[PDB]
Amino acid sequence: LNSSYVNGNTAGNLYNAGLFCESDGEVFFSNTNDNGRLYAMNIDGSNIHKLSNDTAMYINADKNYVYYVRNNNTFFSYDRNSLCRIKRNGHGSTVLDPDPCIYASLIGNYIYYLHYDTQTATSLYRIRIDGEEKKKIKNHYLFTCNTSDRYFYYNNPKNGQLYRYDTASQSEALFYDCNCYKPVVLDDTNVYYMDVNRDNAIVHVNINNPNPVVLTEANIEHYNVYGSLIFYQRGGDNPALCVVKNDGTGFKELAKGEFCNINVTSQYVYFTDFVSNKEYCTSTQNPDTIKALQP
Repeated sequence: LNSSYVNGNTAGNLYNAGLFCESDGEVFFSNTNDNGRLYAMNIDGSNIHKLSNDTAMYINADKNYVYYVRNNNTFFSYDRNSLCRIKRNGHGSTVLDPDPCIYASLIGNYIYYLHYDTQTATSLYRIRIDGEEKKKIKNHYLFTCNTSDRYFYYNNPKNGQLYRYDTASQSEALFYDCNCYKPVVLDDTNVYYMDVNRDNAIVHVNINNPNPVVLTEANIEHYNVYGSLIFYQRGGDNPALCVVKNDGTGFKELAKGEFCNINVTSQYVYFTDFVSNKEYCTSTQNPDTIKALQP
Protein backbone atom coordinates (compact mmCIF):
# COMPACT_ATOMS: atom_id res chain seq x y z
CA LEU A 1 0.00 0.00 0.00
CA ASN A 2 1.00 3.68 -0.63
CA SER A 3 2.46 5.64 2.37
CA SER A 4 1.65 9.23 1.17
CA TYR A 5 -1.27 10.99 -0.62
CA VAL A 6 -0.04 10.26 -4.14
CA ASN A 7 -2.28 11.69 -6.87
CA GLY A 8 -2.85 9.50 -9.95
CA ASN A 9 -2.74 12.20 -12.61
CA THR A 10 -2.16 15.97 -12.99
CA ALA A 11 -4.12 19.21 -13.42
CA GLY A 12 -7.08 18.72 -15.72
CA ASN A 13 -6.14 15.45 -17.39
CA LEU A 14 -8.92 13.40 -15.88
CA TYR A 15 -11.60 15.90 -16.97
CA ASN A 16 -10.10 15.46 -20.43
CA ALA A 17 -10.62 11.68 -20.41
CA GLY A 18 -7.27 10.92 -18.67
CA LEU A 19 -5.63 9.87 -21.96
CA PHE A 20 -2.08 10.64 -20.77
CA CYS A 21 -0.50 10.03 -17.37
CA GLU A 22 3.05 11.08 -16.60
CA SER A 23 4.64 9.33 -13.63
CA ASP A 24 8.27 8.92 -12.54
CA GLY A 25 9.80 9.48 -15.98
CA GLU A 26 7.27 7.48 -18.01
CA VAL A 27 4.01 8.38 -19.68
CA PHE A 28 1.16 5.87 -19.77
CA PHE A 29 -1.39 6.65 -22.43
CA SER A 30 -4.36 5.71 -24.57
CA ASN A 31 -2.96 5.20 -28.07
CA THR A 32 -5.34 6.62 -30.71
CA ASN A 33 -3.39 4.75 -33.43
CA ASP A 34 -4.31 1.43 -31.81
CA ASN A 35 -7.93 1.64 -30.71
CA GLY A 36 -7.13 3.63 -27.60
CA ARG A 37 -5.13 0.74 -26.10
CA LEU A 38 -2.87 1.23 -23.12
CA TYR A 39 0.71 2.06 -24.06
CA ALA A 40 3.79 3.34 -22.23
CA MET A 41 6.71 5.50 -23.39
CA ASN A 42 9.46 7.64 -21.95
CA ILE A 43 8.44 11.32 -21.32
CA ASP A 44 9.85 12.66 -24.68
CA GLY A 45 7.66 10.51 -26.97
CA SER A 46 10.18 7.69 -27.59
CA ASN A 47 10.20 3.96 -26.56
CA ILE A 48 6.52 3.59 -27.33
CA HIS A 49 5.27 0.10 -26.52
CA LYS A 50 1.98 -1.70 -25.91
CA LEU A 51 1.23 -2.44 -22.24
CA SER A 52 -2.27 -3.94 -22.61
CA ASN A 53 -4.78 -4.77 -25.36
CA ASP A 54 -7.42 -3.13 -23.19
CA THR A 55 -8.70 0.23 -24.44
CA ALA A 56 -7.92 2.66 -21.66
CA MET A 57 -9.03 6.00 -20.26
CA TYR A 58 -8.94 7.80 -16.89
CA ILE A 59 -5.37 6.59 -16.56
CA ASN A 60 -3.75 6.97 -13.15
CA ALA A 61 -0.46 5.74 -11.73
CA ASP A 62 1.50 5.32 -8.52
CA LYS A 63 4.98 3.90 -7.92
CA ASN A 64 3.89 0.29 -8.63
CA TYR A 65 0.68 0.23 -10.70
CA VAL A 66 -1.32 1.80 -13.47
CA TYR A 67 -5.06 2.16 -12.83
CA TYR A 68 -7.48 2.71 -15.67
CA VAL A 69 -11.01 2.44 -16.98
CA ARG A 70 -11.45 0.16 -19.95
CA ASN A 71 -14.29 -0.08 -22.43
CA ASN A 72 -15.05 -3.73 -22.70
CA ASN A 73 -16.69 -3.61 -26.21
CA THR A 74 -17.22 8.30 -25.89
CA PHE A 75 -15.52 8.74 -22.55
CA PHE A 76 -18.09 10.82 -20.67
CA SER A 77 -21.33 8.82 -20.79
CA TYR A 78 -22.57 5.33 -19.92
CA ASP A 79 -20.79 2.44 -21.55
CA ARG A 80 -19.85 -1.08 -20.50
CA ASN A 81 -16.69 0.07 -18.70
CA SER A 82 -14.62 -1.61 -15.92
CA LEU A 83 -12.04 -0.25 -13.44
CA CYS A 84 -8.73 -2.12 -13.79
CA ARG A 85 -5.15 -2.29 -12.54
CA ILE A 86 -1.88 -3.47 -14.07
CA LYS A 87 1.70 -3.47 -12.80
CA ARG A 88 3.83 -0.79 -14.42
CA ASN A 89 5.95 -3.60 -15.87
CA GLY A 90 2.88 -5.04 -17.75
CA HIS A 91 2.23 -8.00 -15.41
CA GLY A 92 -0.56 -8.64 -12.95
CA SER A 93 -3.57 -7.30 -14.86
CA THR A 94 -6.75 -7.49 -12.75
CA VAL A 95 -10.23 -5.96 -12.49
CA LEU A 96 -10.99 -3.90 -9.42
CA ASP A 97 -14.67 -3.01 -10.22
CA PRO A 98 -16.32 -4.66 -13.23
CA ASP A 99 -19.40 -2.36 -13.12
CA PRO A 100 -19.67 0.65 -15.44
CA CYS A 101 -17.78 3.73 -14.25
CA ILE A 102 -15.89 6.78 -15.42
CA TYR A 103 -13.71 9.54 -13.87
CA ALA A 104 -11.36 7.21 -11.89
CA SER A 105 -8.98 9.27 -9.77
CA LEU A 106 -6.33 7.97 -7.40
CA ILE A 107 -5.83 9.71 -4.06
CA GLY A 108 -3.48 7.88 -1.74
CA ASN A 109 -4.69 4.26 -1.40
CA TYR A 110 -8.17 4.89 -2.80
CA ILE A 111 -9.62 5.35 -6.26
CA TYR A 112 -12.58 7.71 -6.26
CA TYR A 113 -14.94 7.37 -9.21
CA LEU A 114 -18.34 7.81 -10.84
CA HIS A 115 -20.47 4.63 -10.61
CA TYR A 116 -23.52 4.17 -12.86
CA ASP A 117 -26.57 3.06 -10.85
CA THR A 118 -28.64 3.15 -14.06
CA GLN A 119 -27.60 4.58 -17.46
CA THR A 120 -28.55 8.11 -16.18
CA ALA A 121 -28.39 7.86 -12.31
CA THR A 122 -24.82 8.17 -10.96
CA SER A 123 -23.08 8.18 -7.57
CA LEU A 124 -19.63 8.65 -6.02
CA TYR A 125 -17.77 5.50 -5.08
CA ARG A 126 -14.34 4.66 -3.82
CA ILE A 127 -12.31 1.49 -3.72
CA ARG A 128 -8.95 0.66 -2.26
CA ILE A 129 -6.10 0.04 -4.75
CA ASP A 130 -6.14 -3.69 -3.98
CA GLY A 131 -9.85 -3.99 -4.83
CA GLU A 132 -10.93 -4.10 -1.16
CA GLU A 133 -13.37 -1.70 0.57
CA LYS A 134 -15.58 -0.68 -2.33
CA LYS A 135 -18.05 1.80 -0.84
CA LYS A 136 -20.65 4.26 -2.01
CA ILE A 137 -19.59 7.65 -0.59
CA LYS A 138 -22.41 9.92 -1.87
CA ASN A 139 -25.77 9.31 -3.61
CA HIS A 140 -24.96 12.04 -6.11
CA TYR A 141 -21.67 12.25 -7.98
CA LEU A 142 -19.06 14.91 -7.01
CA PHE A 143 -16.23 15.58 -9.45
CA THR A 144 -13.04 13.74 -8.45
CA CYS A 145 -10.80 14.71 -11.40
CA ASN A 146 -8.96 17.57 -9.72
CA THR A 147 -6.84 16.32 -6.84
CA SER A 148 -4.08 17.69 -4.61
CA ASP A 149 -2.59 15.67 -1.74
CA ARG A 150 -5.53 14.17 0.26
CA TYR A 151 -8.09 16.51 -1.39
CA PHE A 152 -10.28 16.63 -4.42
CA TYR A 153 -12.07 19.81 -5.58
CA TYR A 154 -15.38 20.19 -7.33
CA ASN A 155 -18.30 22.40 -8.23
CA ASN A 156 -20.90 21.81 -5.60
CA PRO A 157 -23.92 20.33 -7.47
CA LYS A 158 -26.52 22.28 -5.49
CA ASN A 159 -24.92 25.76 -5.47
CA GLY A 160 -22.06 25.89 -8.01
CA GLN A 161 -19.37 26.95 -5.52
CA LEU A 162 -15.86 25.48 -5.42
CA TYR A 163 -15.79 22.89 -2.65
CA ARG A 164 -12.97 20.67 -1.35
CA TYR A 165 -13.33 17.10 -0.08
CA ASP A 166 -10.80 15.80 2.42
CA THR A 167 -10.40 12.06 1.78
CA ALA A 168 -8.60 11.55 5.13
CA SER A 169 -11.42 12.94 7.28
CA GLN A 170 -14.07 12.12 4.61
CA SER A 171 -15.58 15.58 4.93
CA GLU A 172 -16.20 18.54 2.67
CA ALA A 173 -16.35 22.34 2.89
CA LEU A 174 -16.49 25.49 0.84
CA PHE A 175 -13.16 26.38 -0.68
CA TYR A 176 -13.94 29.42 -2.87
CA ASP A 177 -17.07 31.41 -3.62
CA CYS A 178 -17.72 31.31 -7.33
CA ASN A 179 -20.03 29.54 -9.86
CA CYS A 180 -17.62 27.11 -11.42
CA TYR A 181 -17.27 24.36 -13.93
CA LYS A 182 -14.43 21.83 -14.11
CA PRO A 183 -12.26 23.61 -11.53
CA VAL A 184 -8.51 22.94 -11.51
CA VAL A 185 -6.80 23.87 -8.26
CA LEU A 186 -2.97 23.49 -8.45
CA ASP A 187 -2.52 25.07 -5.07
CA ASP A 188 -4.40 27.52 -2.85
CA THR A 189 -2.59 30.34 -4.75
CA ASN A 190 -3.45 28.94 -8.25
CA VAL A 191 -7.13 28.24 -8.80
CA TYR A 192 -8.53 27.89 -12.32
CA TYR A 193 -12.12 27.35 -13.42
CA MET A 194 -14.56 27.97 -16.16
CA ASP A 195 -16.80 30.74 -14.82
CA VAL A 196 -20.43 29.71 -15.36
CA ASN A 197 -21.45 33.36 -14.91
CA ARG A 198 -19.24 34.47 -17.85
CA ASP A 199 -20.15 31.73 -20.40
CA ASN A 200 -17.28 29.55 -19.24
CA ALA A 201 -14.57 32.20 -19.65
CA ILE A 202 -11.52 30.91 -17.71
CA VAL A 203 -10.66 32.62 -14.45
CA HIS A 204 -7.49 32.42 -12.35
CA VAL A 205 -7.37 33.32 -8.66
CA ASN A 206 -5.25 32.97 -5.50
CA ILE A 207 -7.69 32.21 -2.63
CA ASN A 208 -5.44 33.98 -0.04
CA ASN A 209 -5.30 37.32 -1.96
CA PRO A 210 -8.45 37.01 -4.17
CA ASN A 211 -8.12 39.17 -7.29
CA PRO A 212 -9.99 37.05 -9.89
CA VAL A 213 -8.59 37.65 -13.40
CA VAL A 214 -10.56 36.63 -16.53
CA LEU A 215 -8.00 35.09 -18.97
CA THR A 216 -10.15 34.27 -22.02
CA GLU A 217 -13.09 35.25 -24.14
CA ALA A 218 -16.52 33.69 -23.49
CA ASN A 219 -17.62 30.31 -24.79
CA ILE A 220 -14.75 28.04 -23.63
CA GLU A 221 -15.38 24.31 -23.87
CA HIS A 222 -12.23 22.55 -22.48
CA TYR A 223 -9.01 23.62 -20.80
CA ASN A 224 -5.92 22.44 -19.04
CA VAL A 225 -2.95 24.00 -17.29
CA TYR A 226 0.76 23.35 -17.06
CA GLY A 227 3.12 25.72 -15.30
CA SER A 228 1.75 29.17 -15.96
CA LEU A 229 0.22 28.34 -19.39
CA ILE A 230 -3.47 27.67 -19.94
CA PHE A 231 -4.36 25.55 -22.97
CA TYR A 232 -8.03 25.87 -24.02
CA GLN A 233 -10.63 25.24 -26.64
CA ARG A 234 -12.60 28.27 -27.80
CA GLY A 235 -16.00 27.46 -29.29
CA GLY A 236 -18.36 29.54 -31.39
CA ASP A 237 -17.94 31.01 -34.86
CA ASN A 238 -14.15 30.70 -35.17
CA PRO A 239 -13.26 27.69 -32.97
CA ALA A 240 -9.60 27.18 -32.02
CA LEU A 241 -7.23 25.53 -29.61
CA CYS A 242 -5.41 28.39 -27.95
CA VAL A 243 -2.90 29.09 -25.25
CA VAL A 244 -2.47 32.03 -22.93
CA LYS A 245 -0.25 32.76 -19.90
CA ASN A 246 -1.97 33.17 -16.51
CA ASP A 247 -1.37 36.96 -16.48
CA GLY A 248 -3.24 37.47 -19.82
CA THR A 249 -0.09 37.72 -21.92
CA GLY A 250 1.20 35.55 -24.76
CA PHE A 251 -2.13 34.61 -26.37
CA LYS A 252 -1.62 32.35 -29.36
CA GLU A 253 -4.02 30.38 -31.57
CA LEU A 254 -2.47 26.94 -31.95
CA ALA A 255 -4.90 25.19 -34.26
CA LYS A 256 -8.17 26.06 -35.99
CA GLY A 257 -11.10 23.71 -35.42
CA GLU A 258 -13.03 21.97 -32.68
CA PHE A 259 -10.73 20.05 -30.34
CA CYS A 260 -11.09 18.31 -27.03
CA ASN A 261 -9.41 15.97 -24.52
CA ILE A 262 -6.57 18.34 -23.73
CA ASN A 263 -3.97 16.36 -21.74
CA VAL A 264 -0.77 17.80 -20.36
CA THR A 265 2.70 16.30 -19.70
CA SER A 266 5.96 18.05 -18.94
CA GLN A 267 7.02 17.67 -22.59
CA TYR A 268 3.84 17.85 -24.66
CA VAL A 269 0.24 18.90 -24.58
CA TYR A 270 -2.04 16.48 -26.49
CA PHE A 271 -5.42 17.24 -28.00
CA THR A 272 -7.95 15.49 -30.31
CA ASP A 273 -10.12 16.75 -33.19
CA PHE A 274 -13.72 16.33 -31.98
CA VAL A 275 -15.03 15.18 -35.40
CA SER A 276 -12.10 13.19 -36.92
CA ASN A 277 -10.82 11.80 -33.57
CA LYS A 278 -7.30 12.47 -34.93
CA GLU A 279 -4.79 13.50 -32.28
CA TYR A 280 -2.13 16.25 -32.25
CA CYS A 281 0.40 17.75 -29.83
CA THR A 282 2.59 20.75 -29.15
CA SER A 283 5.51 21.62 -26.79
CA THR A 284 4.26 22.32 -23.25
CA GLN A 285 6.90 24.95 -22.49
CA ASN A 286 7.07 26.60 -25.97
CA PRO A 287 3.77 25.73 -27.72
CA ASP A 288 3.94 26.68 -31.38
CA THR A 289 4.50 23.94 -34.00
CA ILE A 290 1.86 21.16 -34.03
CA LYS A 291 2.82 17.49 -34.44
CA ALA A 292 0.40 14.77 -35.56
CA LEU A 293 0.14 11.45 -33.71
CA GLN A 294 -1.30 9.65 -36.79
CA PRO A 295 0.14 7.31 -37.97
